[PDB]
Amino acid sequence: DAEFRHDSGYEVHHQKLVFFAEDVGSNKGAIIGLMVGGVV
Amino acid sequence: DAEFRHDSGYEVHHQKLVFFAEDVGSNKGAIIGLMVGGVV
Amino acid sequence: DAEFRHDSGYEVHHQKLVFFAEDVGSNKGAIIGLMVGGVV
Amino acid sequence: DAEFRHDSGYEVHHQKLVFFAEDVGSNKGAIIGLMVGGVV
Amino acid sequence: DAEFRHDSGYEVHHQKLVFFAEDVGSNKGAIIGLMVGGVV
Amino acid sequence: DAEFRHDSGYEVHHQKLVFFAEDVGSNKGAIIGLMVGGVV
Amino acid sequence: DAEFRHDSGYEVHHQKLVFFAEDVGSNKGAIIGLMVGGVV
Amino acid sequence: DAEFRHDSGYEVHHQKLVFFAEDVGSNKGAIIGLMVGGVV
Amino acid sequence: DAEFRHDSGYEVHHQKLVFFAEDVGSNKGAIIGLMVGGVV
Amino acid sequence: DAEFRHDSGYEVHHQKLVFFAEDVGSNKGAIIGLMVGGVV
Amino acid sequence: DAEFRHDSGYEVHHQKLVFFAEDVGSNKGAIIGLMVGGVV
Amino acid sequence: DAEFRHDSGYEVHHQKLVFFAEDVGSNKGAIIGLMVGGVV
Repeated sequence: DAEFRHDSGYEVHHQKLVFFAEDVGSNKGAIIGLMVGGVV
Repeated sequence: DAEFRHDSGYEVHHQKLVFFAEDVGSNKGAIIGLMVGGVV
Repeated sequence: DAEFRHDSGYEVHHQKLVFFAEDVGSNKGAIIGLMVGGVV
Repeated sequence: DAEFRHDSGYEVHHQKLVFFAEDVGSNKGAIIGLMVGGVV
Repeated sequence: DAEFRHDSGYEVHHQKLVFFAEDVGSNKGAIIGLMVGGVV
Repeated sequence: DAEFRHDSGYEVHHQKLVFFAEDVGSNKGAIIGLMVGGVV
Repeated sequence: DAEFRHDSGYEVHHQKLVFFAEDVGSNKGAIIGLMVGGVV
Repeated sequence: DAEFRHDSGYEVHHQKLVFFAEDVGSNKGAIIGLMVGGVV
Repeated sequence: DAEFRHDSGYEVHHQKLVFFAEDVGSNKGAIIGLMVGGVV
Repeated sequence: DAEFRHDSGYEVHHQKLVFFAEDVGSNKGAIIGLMVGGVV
Repeated sequence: DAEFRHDSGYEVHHQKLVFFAEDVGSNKGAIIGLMVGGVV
Repeated sequence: DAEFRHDSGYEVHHQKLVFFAEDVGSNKGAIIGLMVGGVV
């Protein structure tokens, strides 16, 4: 879920950088050992 | 869940940088060992 | 959950930097060993 | 949960910096060993 | 939970800096060993 | 839980700085070893 | 680079857990923009 | 590079778990833009 | 770089847990923008 | 760089726990914008 | 850089806990904006 | 940089706890904006 925009007019550089990001690692869930339980 | 915008008009540099981010590590869940319990 | 905006008009530099962020580490959950308990 | 805005008109520098952030470390949960207890 | 705004008109510098933040360390929870107790 | 605003009109400097923050260290919870007790 | 051993003789439980690990996140390198420099 | 061993004799449980691991994320290298530099 | 050993003889429990770890987050390197400099 | 050992003879419990660790957060490097400087 | 040892003979409990650790937060480096300077 | 040892012979308890640690927060470096200066 994301929307990215790059818009420019008159831009002068030698060295310009732009960077976006959200996530690089896990988010949920690795293991379960159980006998009773409701979960999502 | 994110919305990013870069908009510019008259910009002059030698070296310009822009950077966004939210997350790099885990968020939830690594392990469970249980006998009784309701969870999410 | 985030909304980021960069908007500019007349900007002059040699060296300009902008940076945003929220999170880099864990948020919840590493382990449980239990016999009785309701949890979320 | 966050909303960030950068808006400018007439800005002159050699060196300008802007930085935001909320979190870099954990927030909750590392371990539990128990026999009886309700938790969240 | 946060809302950040940077808005400016006529600004002149050589060196200008702005910085916000809330948190860098833990907030809650490292360990428990118990026999009886209700917790959150 | 926070709301930050930076708004300016006619500002002239060589060197201007602004900084906000709330927290850098822990807030609660490191360990418990108990036999009987209700807690939060 | 690792060596793990689990060796046991007479062991009695209902619930026994063992866990090892080293790394879950990055170690090095995300980006570079440069004009002059020796690096590794 | 790893060596793992599980060896057991007389073991009694209802629920026993064993887990090893080293790595789940990147280790090196994402991008470079340069004009001069020795690297590895 | 690690060496882990679990060795036991006569052990009696209901609930026994063992856990090791070194690292979960980054170690080095996120970005550079430079004009002159030797680095590692 | 680490060496961990668990060795035991005659041990009796209901609930025994052991835990080691070194690191969970970053160690070095987030960003640089410079014009002249030697670094490591 | 660490060496951990747990060795025991005749040990009797209901509830025994052992815990080691060194670090959970950052160690060095968040940002730099400079024009001249040697650094490490 | 650390060396930890736990060694015991004849030990009797109901509830015994041992805990070591060095660091939980930052050590160095958050930001710099400068025009001239040698640093480490």
